This record gives sequence, C-alpha cells and structure tokens, in this order.
Amino acid sequence: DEADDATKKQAKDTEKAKAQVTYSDTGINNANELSRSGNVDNEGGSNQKPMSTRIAEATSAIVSKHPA
Amino acid sequence: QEYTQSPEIKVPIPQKDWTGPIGEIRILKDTTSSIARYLYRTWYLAAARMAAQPR
Amino acid sequence: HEGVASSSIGKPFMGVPASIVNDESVVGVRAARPISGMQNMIQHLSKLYKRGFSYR
Amino acid sequence: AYIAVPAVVDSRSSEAIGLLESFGVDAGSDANDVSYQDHDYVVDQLQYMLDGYEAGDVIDALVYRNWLHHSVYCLLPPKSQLLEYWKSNPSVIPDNVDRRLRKRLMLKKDLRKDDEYNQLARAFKISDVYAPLISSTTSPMTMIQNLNQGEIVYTTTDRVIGARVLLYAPRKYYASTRVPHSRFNVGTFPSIATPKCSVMSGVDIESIPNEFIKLFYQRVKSIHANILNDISPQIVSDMINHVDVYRVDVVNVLFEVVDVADGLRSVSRKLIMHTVPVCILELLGIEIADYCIRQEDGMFTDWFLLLTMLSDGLTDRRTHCQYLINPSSMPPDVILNISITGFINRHTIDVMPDVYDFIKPIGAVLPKGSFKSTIMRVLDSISVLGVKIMPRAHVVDSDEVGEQMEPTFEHAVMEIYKGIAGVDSLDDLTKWVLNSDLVPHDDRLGQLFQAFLPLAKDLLAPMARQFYDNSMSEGRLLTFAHADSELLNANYFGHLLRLKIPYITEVNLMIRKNREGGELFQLVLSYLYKMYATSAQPKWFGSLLRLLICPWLHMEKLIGEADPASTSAEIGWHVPREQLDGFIPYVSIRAPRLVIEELMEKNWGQYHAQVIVTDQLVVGEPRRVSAKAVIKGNHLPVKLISRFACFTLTSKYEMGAAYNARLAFRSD
Amino acid sequence: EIQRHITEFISSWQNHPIVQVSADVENRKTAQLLHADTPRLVTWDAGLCTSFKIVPIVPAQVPQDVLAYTFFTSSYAIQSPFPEAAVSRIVVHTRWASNVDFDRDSSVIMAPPTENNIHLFKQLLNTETLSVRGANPLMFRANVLHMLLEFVLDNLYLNRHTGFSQDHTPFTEGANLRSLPGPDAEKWYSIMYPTRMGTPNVSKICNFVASCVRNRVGRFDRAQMMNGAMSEWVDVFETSDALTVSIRGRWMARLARMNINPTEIEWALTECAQGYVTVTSPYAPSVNRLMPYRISNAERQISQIIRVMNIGNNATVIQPVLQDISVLLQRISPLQIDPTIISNTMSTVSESTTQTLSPASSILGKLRPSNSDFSSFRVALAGWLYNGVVTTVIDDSSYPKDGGSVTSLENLWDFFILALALPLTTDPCAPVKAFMTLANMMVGFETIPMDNQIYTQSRRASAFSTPHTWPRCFMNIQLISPIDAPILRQWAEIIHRYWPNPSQIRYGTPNVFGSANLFTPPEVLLLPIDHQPANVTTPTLDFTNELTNWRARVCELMKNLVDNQRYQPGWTQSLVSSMRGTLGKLKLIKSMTPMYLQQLAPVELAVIAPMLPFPPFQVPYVRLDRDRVPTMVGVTRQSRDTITQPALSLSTTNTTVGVPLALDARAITVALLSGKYPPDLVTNVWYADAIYPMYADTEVFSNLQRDVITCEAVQTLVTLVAQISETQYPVDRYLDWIPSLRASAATAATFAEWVNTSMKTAFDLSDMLLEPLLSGDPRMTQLAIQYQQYNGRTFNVIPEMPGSVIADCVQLTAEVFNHEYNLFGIARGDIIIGRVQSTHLWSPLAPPPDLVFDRDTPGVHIFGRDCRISFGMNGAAPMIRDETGMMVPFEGNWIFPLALWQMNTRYFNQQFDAWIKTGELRIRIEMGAYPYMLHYYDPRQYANAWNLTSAWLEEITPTSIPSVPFMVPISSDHDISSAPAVQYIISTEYNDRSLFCTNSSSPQTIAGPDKHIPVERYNILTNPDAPPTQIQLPEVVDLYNVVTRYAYETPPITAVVMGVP
Amino acid sequence: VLLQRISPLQIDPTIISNTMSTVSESTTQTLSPASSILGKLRPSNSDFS
Repeated sequence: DEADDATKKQAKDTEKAKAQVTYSDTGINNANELSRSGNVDNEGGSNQKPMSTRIAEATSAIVSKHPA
Repeated sequence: QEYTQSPEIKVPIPQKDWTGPIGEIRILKDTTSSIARYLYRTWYLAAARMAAQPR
Repeated sequence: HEGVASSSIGKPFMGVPASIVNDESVVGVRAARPISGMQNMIQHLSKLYKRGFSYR
Repeated sequence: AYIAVPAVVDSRSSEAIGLLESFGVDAGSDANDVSYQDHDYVVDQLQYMLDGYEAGDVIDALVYRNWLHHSVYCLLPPKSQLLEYWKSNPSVIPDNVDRRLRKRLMLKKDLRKDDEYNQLARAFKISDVYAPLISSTTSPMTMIQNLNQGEIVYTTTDRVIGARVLLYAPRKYYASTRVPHSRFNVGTFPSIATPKCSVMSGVDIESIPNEFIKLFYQRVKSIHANILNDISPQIVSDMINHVDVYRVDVVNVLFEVVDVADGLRSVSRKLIMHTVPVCILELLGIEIADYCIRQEDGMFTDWFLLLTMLSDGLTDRRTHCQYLINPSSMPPDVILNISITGFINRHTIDVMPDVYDFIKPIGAVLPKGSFKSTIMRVLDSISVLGVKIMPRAHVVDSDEVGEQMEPTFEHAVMEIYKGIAGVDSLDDLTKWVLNSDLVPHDDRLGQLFQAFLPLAKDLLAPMARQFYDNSMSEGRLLTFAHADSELLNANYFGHLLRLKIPYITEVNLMIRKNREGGELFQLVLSYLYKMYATSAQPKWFGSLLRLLICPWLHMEKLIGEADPASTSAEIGWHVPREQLDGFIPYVSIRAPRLVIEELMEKNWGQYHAQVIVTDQLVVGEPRRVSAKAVIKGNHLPVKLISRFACFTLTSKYEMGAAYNARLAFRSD
Repeated sequence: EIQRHITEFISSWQNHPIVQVSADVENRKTAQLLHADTPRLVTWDAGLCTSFKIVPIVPAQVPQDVLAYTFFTSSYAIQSPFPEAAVSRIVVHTRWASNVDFDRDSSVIMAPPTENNIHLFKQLLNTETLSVRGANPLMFRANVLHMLLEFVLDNLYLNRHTGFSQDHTPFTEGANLRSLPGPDAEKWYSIMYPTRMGTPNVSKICNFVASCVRNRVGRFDRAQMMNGAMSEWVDVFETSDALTVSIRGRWMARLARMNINPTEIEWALTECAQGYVTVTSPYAPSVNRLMPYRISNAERQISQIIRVMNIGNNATVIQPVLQDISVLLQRISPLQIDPTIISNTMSTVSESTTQTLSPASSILGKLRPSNSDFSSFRVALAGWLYNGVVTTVIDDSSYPKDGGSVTSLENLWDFFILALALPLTTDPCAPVKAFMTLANMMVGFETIPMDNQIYTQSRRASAFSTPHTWPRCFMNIQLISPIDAPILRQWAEIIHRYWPNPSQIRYGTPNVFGSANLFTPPEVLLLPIDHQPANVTTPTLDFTNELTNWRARVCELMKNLVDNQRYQPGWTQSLVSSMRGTLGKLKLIKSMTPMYLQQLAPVELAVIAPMLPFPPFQVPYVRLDRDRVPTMVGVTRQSRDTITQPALSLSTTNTTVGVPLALDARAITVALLSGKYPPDLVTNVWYADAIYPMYADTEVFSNLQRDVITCEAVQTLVTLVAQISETQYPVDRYLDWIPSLRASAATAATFAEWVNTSMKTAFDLSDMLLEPLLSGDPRMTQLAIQYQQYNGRTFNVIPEMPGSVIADCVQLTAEVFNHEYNLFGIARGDIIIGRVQSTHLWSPLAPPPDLVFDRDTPGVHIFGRDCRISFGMNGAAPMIRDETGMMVPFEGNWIFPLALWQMNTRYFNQQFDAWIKTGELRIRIEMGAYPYMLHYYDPRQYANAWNLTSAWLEEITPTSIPSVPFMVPISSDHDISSAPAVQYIISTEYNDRSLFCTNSSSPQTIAGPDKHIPVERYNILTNPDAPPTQIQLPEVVDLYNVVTRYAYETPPITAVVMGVP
Repeated sequence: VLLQRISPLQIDPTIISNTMSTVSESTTQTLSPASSILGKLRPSNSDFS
C-alpha cells in the first residue's frame, strides 16, 4: 500500500498522529489505480516462477546424454 | 435405596426410527411405528408456538 | 431443538451466543449448519441429560 | 500479503508451535518474514458481541476489514461522568467543546446550584465534540468502515470488534468492567477488503475445532464463494520461497479397494479414511505402494487393525455414506489388497476430550461383535518409557460381571425358551426368531425382549452394582461392557464413553468357534443387547485409542534421551506411622525436568481418603501387597497434573486396618 | 449347510438405500428462504486443457538382435511427446494435466483396456448383482448418461493465462513457450508442443514431426491494454482436446453474457436508493473485470415459482420472513410511539364522579400500549408485500365474545377499535367483517334480510372470511330500509364509498436485477392505501389524508348512534354527554401515523423491496368488488394425464398455496392512534443516515447467481430424463443403440436423485436443490402458476424455459460419443462365438468380413422366444426348436438375443459348451453395446482362449454379465516365426479407434496390426492451408488446437463501487 | 402371506411423509388439516394384513 505509507510518512514528518495531507481516504473513487507490480513480468504474464528458472526449465526439457 | 430405581421399557423406540446426529441430538423419523411420534408432535408444536410469541 | 428452529433463527437468548454444530440428518449429505441460542442451550443440556446425575 | 488460516494465532506462541509447518506449509529457511498478528482479542470480542447482535450482521461486518491498516478504539466514560473527569485536571479538554462551557469547566467554584450550567450540560451532547462516536446501538456494519478510514475511533459502549480497546479515563470512572508487519502477514479471519488477501485451502469446514472460527468460515463460504482466493499449501510454500502434548498433527488417507486375484489389475471400490494421526503413519512407514491387509489365515495384519481402530469410521467416495468393511473372508465383498493414493488435510485436534475432567475410572461401551480380545492383545504389547500403557491386569471384559453369578447369565438366558409358548427348544427358537435371512423379525424380538427385560433388570443390576463397586474399590480400572444402560441402570461411577467399531459386528459374531452355545444364539443375544441399550449417538472408537497411544509418542520424541531418575515421577497415598514407610501408587508421570520441578511445589496436600491394607501378597517380585483405597473428599483434577506432562490413566492399588492417609508427590 | 446365509446377510447389508429423506424439512426450508448458499461459478485452471491421455501398454523390444540399440531415441534419454511402445492406446482421464484452483470432487478416471473397468458401468443402479465383475446389460444407458454428465461437470472451468517465456534453443524459430505452475514443470514441455523435437530417425514419431508445419508453436496473439500490466487474453498452439475446448468456451460465453460493468451497478443502486444513498464508480480505463450477475426475467420467475411451491400451507416458514422485515423496518422508520397521547387526552372532557361508569378508564383498560403493539403493527405493515401467499386477518379474541351489545359502552369501544383496525389488513373480507360487526351489535334493535337461516344476523362476524358468505343486503342496498334500519343503511354507505383505495409506488430496477413479480406488471408494488409524495422535508401535522377521513366517518356514525335515545334509554344526560365529548375529541385527536402511512411508509417499502431474500409476490388488491376477489392461487409441477400444453394441464393439476396469519386489532389501533416524530427531524438527513448501512451487502448479488443454477438444473434434469423415458419435450436422442431398461417412475425418480447429488457435489451447494420437484413423477414435469377470482376467470403465468449450457454440452458430448464410443470403453455391434484356428495375425477388434454373418445370410437359423430343447435317443442328435418351429441339430450359424442365454444360462452351458469348443457351431449373440477387456499374447508361441471364453460363458448370469475378453496379438518390429493361435470371440465391426500407434519408436511394423500416427487428428499440423480455428467435432476430437486463455480478475463489488458518502 | 411374498409392490410411507411434512400449522388455536390427517393415518412401517 503506497498511499498508506505516504500518508504515514506525512504524519510522521510534522509531529502528528493524524495527517492533514492524505493520499488514501480521498473523496474521489479511483478503483482502477494500476501501479507497477512485481506480480507481472515484462511480456504479459505472471511472475510466479522467475524468468531465469523458466528459461532453464525450457532448455532442460530437451537434453541428450551419451549412449551406454 | 430410592435412587437405585430405574424404569423398564418393554417396547422401546426401535433403532431404525432415529436419524443421524445433529451435534448430539438425533431426530425421531416421521415414518415411525412407535407411540413416541405423538409426544414428538406435541412438543414440536408447543416449542414453535412458544418461540413465535413476542412475549 | 427442532421446534424452536424457525422463529428464532439467528438471534441469541440471554447470555448464550449462537454457535454451529455439524449434522448428518440426511444419509447422503454431511454439512455444518448454524445454530441459534435456544438450540445451543438444548445442545449443552443434552450432554447432562445423557450422562446422568451424581449426588454429593 | 494477507493469508488466513483456521487456527487461533498469536504473535507470541504460534511461531514456537510452528503453525504453518503444522498445516503443511514448507517454510524451512526461517527467514522470519511471516509476521503474525494476535487474534485472541478479536475472537474474544466476537464471543462478547454474539451476545448482542445477530450473527449475520456480526460476520458481514467483520469480513470487510483491512487487517493491515492499524487502528484502535478508545472508549469513554458515560455522559454524566465525562464532565466530572473534565472537571478535575481541566487541562485535558479538546478544543472543540464550547468557549462558554470551557470557561465553566475550568473555574474553581463548586457549582452546587447550577442555573445555567444545568442548561449548558443538558443541551450538551457528545456527538458534536468527538467525530465518529459509534454508538451504543450502532448497527455494527459501520464500525468496520470507521476503523478502516481513521486510526483512532471514539465509542461509548463495550460491544465492539476489530481492534484492542484502550481506556480514556482512569479505572475509577467506569461502570461496565505500531505492530510489526513484514509483508507476508498471516492470521485468521479473512478479508475481502483488498486484492492480495488470501484464504487457505485444505481442511474442510466440517473439521474445524474452534466452532467460532468454524461458524465464521461457514458464513464466508456460504456468501462470497466466488471472490475468494483459495490457494493450496504448496502455493503458500512457493509464495514464501514448554512443548505441548495432546495436540497431534492429523491427516486423512485416500486408499481404494483392488483385487489382483486373476493376475489382473482391477479397481473395485473407492474409499476415504478420516483423522488418522501422522505419528503412527511415520511409525509404520506408510507410503503410496500396494499393501495387503490379510496374513495367512484371514486375520488383519495387526497394523491395519491398529490404523482402523485408532481413527474414526470410513466413508465411500461415490455415495458420501458411512462404510463398514467385511471382517469375514466370505465375499459378497472382501478386501485383500489396497493401494493408498494421497493425504488431504493437515489440521490439529485436541486429543483430550471435554468429558475428561477428574481422575476417575473409564467405562467403555461396545457392541457384542467388537474385536475385544485382539485389541486387548495389541494394546498389551505397548511399553513406551518403561511403563506399560494399558496393562491387561486391570481392564475388565464385558462378560466378567456375567460369569461370576451362579446361574451364570448366558446360561440363564439360554433358558428363556420355556416361557415362550410355542418354541420349546433353543434351536427351534433360533430358527423361529430369524427370517432365514439373518435380519430378524421385529415381533419375535419384541416378544423375546419382553421375556428378556426382567432377566436383565432384576437378576443383573444389583450384582453389577456389587461388582463395579468392588472394582472401584480395588483401584482405578477400565471396564469394557455392552449396552450402555448396563452402566446406567447399575450406578457406575467414572467416565462413560459410548463407542463404536468401524467394522460390521454381526458377521464377526458367527465366524468365531467354540463360543457359548450356537453362534445363532450369540447373534440373537447381541441383537437383544442392541435393542436394550439407548438411542444415544455413541462415537467412533478412535478417540480412546488416540488418547491412550498418541500422547506417549510425543513424550518419547521429547524425553527419549534424558535420565529416568530426574524425568520420572510418582504420586500416591502416604500414611505417617510405622507398624507391621507406607506408599501406594496412584498415578505415574513422565515429563521433562522443568515440568516436574514445577509439579513438586503444587498443593498436593488437599485431598484425603481412607486406606485399607490387607496381607495377601501376590506373584510380583518386589515386597508389595494388595490393598484398597476409597476416596472421600473431592477428586483429583487433571489441570492439577498438567497440560504438558504425560501420565498413566488407570492403575491398581498395591502397597491391617484403616489408616486415613493423605497423598503426596515423590521423584528424584 | 449354515455357511451360505452369510452371503445373504451381507447382501442385505449392501442393499441399504443411498439417498433417502426420512426426517423433516421446515428448519431447512426457512433457512433456504432467508439465506441461500451461493454456488461456485468462477474457477480457474492454470494447467492445460485436455481430457484424453495417451498411455503405453506393452514396452518396446529396445535391445533386439535385428537392429542395433544406437538407432532408438530410448538410448539417448530424449523426452518424447508420445510414449514409445510396441502398442499405444489412448484412454480418457479428466484433468490428468490440469493444475486446479478448486476441484469439483468429480472425475471420470479409466484404466487402460488391459485392465477391468466394469465398476464404472455398475456403479449407478446395479445394487442387486452379487458378483464384483458383473453389470446388468439392461442398465448400460443410465450409466453412460451419468458418465457423460460427470464428464461435463468435470470440464466446467476457465482457462487461466500464466507466464510466457521465449526459448533460446534453435528448435523453433524464436517461438514463445508457455510455462505452467507445478512442482516438476520440466517434463511438461515435451508433452505440450510435439513439433519442437528434432528428427533423427525414421521412427514414426520423427516421420510425423518432419511432416508437421513449423510456425504453429505457442503464442501467436495477445491483447495488451495497460503498460506494465498483464495481457488480457492470448491464443496458444498447445496440445488440447477440442471437446473440452468447446465446453469451456461455451461456459466462458455464458459467463461473458452474465458480465456487467460497475456503471450499471451504480445506476441500479441509485435507482433502488431513490436518491437517498449515493454510490460512486471510477471513470478510467480499467484493466478488465468479470462479474457474473445479470440474468433475464425468466430465471427470476422460475426461481420464484419454485420458491412459492417450496413454501406451501405452512405459516411457520413464512413467519420468520415477516418478522425479519419487521425488525429491519424497525431501524428505518422514523416514528416511535408517543407514550402519553392517550392519557394527555380524555382530560379535556370529564364527568361527574357520582357516575359509576367511566369512558376514559374504559379506554385505558381496553387498550394497553406497552410497545408490544408496535412490532405487531410493523408485521401488519410488512404483510402488504405478500398477499398471494399470506392473508393477514384479525384474531378472534379481539371480537367481543358475544357478538356484542349496543347498550354496552364496552362493546361500543370494541366496535370502534375493530372499525379502525380492519382497513390495514390484507384480508379481502375486511369490509364484510366491519359490516357484520355492527349487525351483530344491533340484534333486536334493527333486523336485516340475511342469506339463509344458518348465517343469521346474530352469527359471529369472524366466521365469514369468504366471498360466498357475503350477505345479500350488503350487496343490494335497496333491500335494507331507511325506516327499518337508518343506522346500518348509512354505515353500509360509508363502507361503500369511503373505504380506502389501492395505489402503487414503482420500486426496484429491471436493468441489473431481473423483474421478479408474476401477475402484476414488471417492477410494481401494490398497496391497500393511497400514496401521495410529501412536498416538504420538515413534516408537520395535516388532516388532508385518507385514514383521518375514515376515522371521522366512523366517529360520525358513533355520534349518530349514541345520540338517539331509543337505542340506549339507560343513560342520563351526563354519561352520554361525556361519551359524545370524548367521541368528538377522539375524532379530532392528532397523530403522525395516518399521514405517515400515506407519505413515507410506501417510500420505505420501495427502498426495502430490492434488498430482500424473498422478493414480493402479489395478487391485485380488489377494494370491494365481489367478482374479483382472489379465491385461490396454485402452482403446478407435472402434466396431468396425456396432454402436453401447460395451459391445458394447469386447470386441474395445481397445488393451492396460502395461509392466514391472525394478528390482533389492539396493536394496529393503538399504533394508529398514537405516533410521534422526533422533535427536530429532516427526512433527507434521517433516511440518508438510516438506509446507508443497508446497501453495503452483496446478498442479493449472490441470490441472482443462486437463481442461475436452479433453472440450469431443472433444464438439465428434463434433458436427461427424456433420454430414458418418453416425455413431452422435443429432445434429441443419440443413444438409442445402447440397451436400456423399460423404465418406470421409481427408476426415473432414482436417476433424478443421482443427477441431483452430482449437481450438488459439483458447485458445493449444501442445501436443497431440485427436491421440490422430486416428490412426484419427474417424467412429465412442467412449471406454471395461476390464480382465480370469484367469477370463475383464471389468470396464469407460464414462463418460458431459457437456454442451458450444461444441457447443451451434455447433448454435444453424447453426439461426440456416438462416434468416439471406443475411447470411453465401449464397442458397438455384437460378438460371434466360434472356433477359429489359424496363424493369421488379424485383430479380433477388427475382423475380416468372411467370418461375420447377418440375419440376411442364407441358411442361418434365428432363435427367439419360441425356444425349447429336446434330447436325442439311441444315437440321435439333440435338437433345438427354431423360431419358425423347426428342429435343427447343433451345427451351423445361429443368432441369439442376449436375454435368451441370460434367462436360461446354466441349462444352455451344459448342452452347448462341448459343441462350441470342438464342433462346428458358431453362435452370434446380439447385445448392441458391451464393455470389453484386452489380453495380449506373443505370436511366437502357442495361444488358446478357451479358458477366458468359457469363464465368460460361465459368469453370464440373469442379472449381470462381465466384460467380454478379447485376445489380440502383439505387433512386432522384425519378421517372426508364426505359431498357431485359437480364438473364440470376435467382434462384428471396426473397434480399433482406441489404438494409437504400433511400434512408435521403430521404422516399420511387419507382423501384427499396423497403424501410424493418426494424421486426421492433428489437422492443424498436417494441413498447410487449414485455418487455425477449425474443429471436426462430431467425427473426431483432434487432440490439438488453438485454445484461448484469460487473465481477468474477479474483485468484490464494494472494492469498485465504493459509495463512501 | 403368499401374496405378500410374490408381490413386487413394497409399501413405503415416505411417499406420504415427504409430500405432506406433518407438523405444518395454521390458525394456531387448534391443529392444521395436514397434521390432523397424518395423526389419523399414521404412515408407518407396520403390517398390511
């Protein structure tokens, strides 16, 4: 929560418990706020597995060993 | 002497006439050949008409 | 416990809150069903009626 | 992130328990990022607020609560005591009230006769001074949004929920009586408040022990079921990447019934098996491969038997109904080979039942065809820390009260056929009562039960009174018997545990050989006991064996390596003088050193009795003689032993006249 | 011996019923009214979307002498898209590859065909058969239908979009692989994309991959909207059953039809709030959202009919609903009782203390306010919403126990109280009770013409309650005379002209919420009284309403009644003076209650009515017209005898619903006489405070999703029951070739119970679906409702049944099963039992056409019901009788029905088995459909099947048969030396569709059955100019296509539509 | 007895009980007609001689 932490730093700055300058509890509804997130990768997917692990599994799906 | 007395029930409620438990209460079935269904009816309707009172 | 079920469905009696016990009343289904106040009092009183009484 | 579990969490003890590992979540690094939030106070406020409102309003308020946004109440004195608190120390007054009433609070005059202070105080209301002011009758939905928006919230009542409740005034003014979060917060009571709030999958709503958490989760699944975020234990582990007894980890297995009898694989039935303990599965080495549950004569392999007796009943997967296997080897269906597939939930239960309060005998009630001698032989061969768990020497079989009578009860009820008009033979009676299907007719059972009830009420009950009184006199024992009204008509002191085996008893009746009379007569007699008993829903058999066996394994894991001298204990009766020192064992205790050094200074000198010592020493090796002890005052509570130590349940009294002894503690 | 009774006892233990409701229901019925379990609609699938897996059966001869081991890709540990084997078959397993968010407790899991699977075909109804390996041939069809229903209920998910990655290997031309979550995600990528592997060998796998087309790998489309956010939907080239692709696509289309935006939610909540509560919604480019809430009006009407049919003639299941609306309106309504209006009155008028009678203390002993009046008044006000099912009447204890007496001021006050309290009840016989109360008061003073001598003038007014029992003098006012009765004439005229008029308020909204009323026009409320909206928001006392006019007319009659001396000569001037004094003062008492009931309470009921679990169910309030009083209302759930139209079946096959409530009169009249406002209130602030905590729940939004599944389940039930029994609905029949039971009502009800249990254990709804239809015969069910007035005219509502995606998918799955029956474990046609001894390597699941004979084959004896066997004597051959009545020896080609052998098995075994084994007797047993097993043998060595065949012929019982044992050879790589093999059971049609590939890690298959990789499945790989979206669905299943995936989010309502004021 | 043993028709009072649900009530001074007819019928597993 970035607006909550900004309001908390605003309250911590000048000797208060409640802040006069808030970033949450605005009267304006914006339910479509999309900040950047680590859940999304670059190319339109999730980041449940990291990309290096994905590429490693992709190239380890085909290996070839020596004959006996 | 007096507390060692205990009733004998020659025709008990048969074991098929009870349902499974709700918590620790079993329900007497509707299709019951025993005489206890009239007690069940009377105390049911009495409990419902008691709890429906605003008193 | 069956007759008080309708007209007092969620509200509690004096001091005794609502609760939940699971039921197996239909042989095919098994679920947890919410319990009102007076039903809960019957649930607690039934343990004592099943056990019998000890006298000091 | 927020994750919700079905357990009471705290910031203090839930990490020492290892709660997420106890659900199966693998967080083995201990990188201490999973910050906890104590929920003791919100569970207790839930308990207090279910008194006043409807549970619908209560739960639907409590759901929409951001547990990340810190907030706290501060409740007030009443309206005619708040001005009195404003009178003394007038500096603590907020600037909102009135400049006309502030000047009238701050002065030194006694204000006895109030001509305009009366008007200024009556026209005063709290609602224009303190801005939320929830109410006394607030419809508690709005409490949660008031605590989500702000961080301090004024109120005038007690029945609130969501945060801790701080006092505004000192304690003499009333008439009713920050937290570290590190982005992976877990704790009960889910929220629909924010994205990134999650609910733990796994355990069923049916098997939650707290019943208030269970009520809450039943409502939060009956509404909002589409918008939850159910994640498995493995997904939780991937997102991450005074030891107590009587709390077992517990799972359910998912086996099935298979035959290979023609050299071909073929799956027949589909089963599930509930609440098997994890420690016994780690003991037996149970894994996924094919198992066989018969050995060499048709008898079960003594570990599958312990597994089925240790837990509750089976359940079919197709029909969702109770299932009872065939103990006989004669198939309409038999089970020869199985195959175990997976485990489904990882909750924890209290092994200790609610009915167990005081140290007193245990009365178990089984039907006739339970595996009595076999389960006794299996529990005989257990000895965990040098002490035997349940010895044979003080367990009472069902027919031991029946065999001591001189008309020898089974032989007495063989002679029932002469009173009936038209049977006049025992074999003709056993033919006549049955259908030639072995389900009997109801009218023959009714007539025979009217003939049978005077034999069981008159010629059994006072002999049973004398027998159970004698067995209570000679120690603290465990009595297997039948038809629980045999323990109710005869006034039996001690605990009563109506139990039920997970197997079919009535086919187990007619398999055994050289029993009393014909086997058909034993089955008819079993039906008469079953008709005789009650309508009470018994239990499954698993709870008593879980209580007997499973606490000692945690103690074997804990104190399997320390010394017997400093980790053993013993309690019993003690008489001061010496004539032809006296001590009788009452209970033995295994515990660690700190627990026993807590046990020593407790007030064991409160309870007293009468102790009677006779002079018939018996086959045992040390110089100890049989005795009798009869408790007189109150009984020993189990809290006065412990929650943490592990004691033996039932024992005998072995060390003349009465002595009037008092019991005490001894150890090394 | 006694040893055989154990099997009988355990069989009677196995014959217990599965589902049976013996206990009672009302505790669950009232909970089903107040709070329904929402179903689990949205479920995400992060795996891959198939249901057909490819299992190897026998391992390949990887070290062999004819070819070095360096040829095979087995020796290099190369992970193959297809399992290398000597013989590979494809079997069906739902969700073997899918990572599920929430499972359905539901599967269709089958073994490979070398293992038995008869339990899945004996699991449904076969509670009778003794053997573990037997299933009744007459009950295959119900098994197959429940299996198809189970398959569809498995595959109702949504494909979730997870996490691409680009390869760095030169296998594909920079294609975009998909990663799927799991503990071991490394082995999947060989199975997923079969065209990624190189082509070393002239194996069949490598031949197929070299025949494939390169560019169709992985991602080829995406829908990006926001920078640095997830893509919305993609299209991927992955291995996937086109069947379950089509099923999940239709489920996604259903939910996309239910999708709504928050702007329409804002407009719906504002219109329901009537402006008293505002809500806000963002105005910005959203990411995307999926909120399945909107349904049409037909689903709301059908759910409401089923719910009214649920609550029938019971009066203790509707009581908590009205109590709930009373306690809910308790917090909304501004007026409380003023405790002292009554006692502050009656001090303006007084009397002499010399009298012993006192009208004021008669009032204060007659009516007792006590605040227990207040909840009963609120229940009486809430009962206006539900007059079709509940008719609130007045209790008999409020009546004067005698019929009253005019000479008693006690009974005069009783008449006053009843004449005030009667207009607020929804009883249509309130005016005739108000008239007959006065006619019971005036007995001996004035006489009126009654109807007969039973319902006389002195009969109690309570007993009427019926339009047949209205007296004729109240209908025809000419009959009562002004000289004979001047009081009752004008009191009749007061009732005829001044009784309150009905009106309406227009609650609700039909945009988002479906309209849920039935006989009234859509979204309207009906009220017994008038309504006029208030002009100001600071309300004050006025007398221009309707109920004070009614009170004035009643009090004017009581003025004229107490004024005349001949009615009561017992009173002197003082007592009568105090009487008309308190009369006129009570005429002009002030109260907020009647103007409140005009101005504010209908606005309140219009606010309440959307947020309500049982939405309003109304019949029209007729005022005084005798010809329009509703005498009944009824629902149907079954067509009657033979007729099909519900408009013809509904007249005589209805179940009448409706109860009385029996409130009292004291409560209504004290709350009517005394009511205050707060001393300072403004209505916009007051209602805007009180209504705002109500609109923070989604209970009705879960209720609409509940109302989806009920209509879905009833349409699926009629579609499935119509397959086994003849119904009225024009259903399509695909499974006539499977044998079925000559089904009855018990079988249909049982099958419906099994379908109900499946429909509950999927979607996890724990209470009460489809049981209000199960108590009767479900083979002729329908749904309608009607009421009827007095004059004989009926009005009915027959709602149309909407579409149903699960019923559509079950019909499509049966259409697919008609061709791909071999994958679910079924062979068509019939078998031919006859000895065949040769070294040929053909498979008995696809025999040559020489051995097979039909009914049209010449010289073939057809046997039927006309079958007896006579022995032979002195060397004569034993003979059996033809259907045409001819004697034949035990030779040649025969044709049996299965039922003949099945009903006469043991007598036919002993006579026939020695002739089948050696002699030239070939028997064709017709059964249509049968499950099968497979036994493989080495063709190097000798092989005989008489043990398996004679075991099967022994195990055929009159109740059940076991699976038919076939014996096919093993396909081999190199040339082999032949060996004699003896077979007995062959099929009649091609049944090698379950076969996939023979010697798939080998250059060629010389001996045995040969089949390459089926190129007609992978049309997208093998055809260059075929479009990407092309399914050959009714013939094949294609095992590979483009499947779409979604990354929508499902937030709650209150996290989008906030409404913070 | 021989008709009872031949006959396929078994008698099951759940057909009446699930339809009627005995303890419905209306006009609570006395009994309801549904409770009256089920107290008069007693649908139960007994003989049908």
